[PDB]
This record gives sequence, structure tokens and C-alpha cells, in this order.
Amino acid sequence: KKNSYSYGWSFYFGALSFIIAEMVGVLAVHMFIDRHKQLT
Repeated sequence: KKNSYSYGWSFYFGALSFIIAEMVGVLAVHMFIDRHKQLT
């Protein structure tokens, strides 16, 4: 106990990549629904 292990560097690049990938995936659906609403 009291080892003070650190989650450190580029592990956070995975956590950042999650947010970036999810912000990608939501915008795709905006493009879908807007692109389909154009042909309505």
C-alpha cells in the first residue's frame, strides 16, 4: 500500500481518442439526417 502508481503519459491519448472518435461519430449522423432532409 502507498505505492503511488501513476497512470502517466500516453494512456491519456486513448482517453482523448475516445472523445475525438465519439465527436466524429455524432457528426456523421448530422450529415445523414441533413443530407436526407435535402431530398425531402
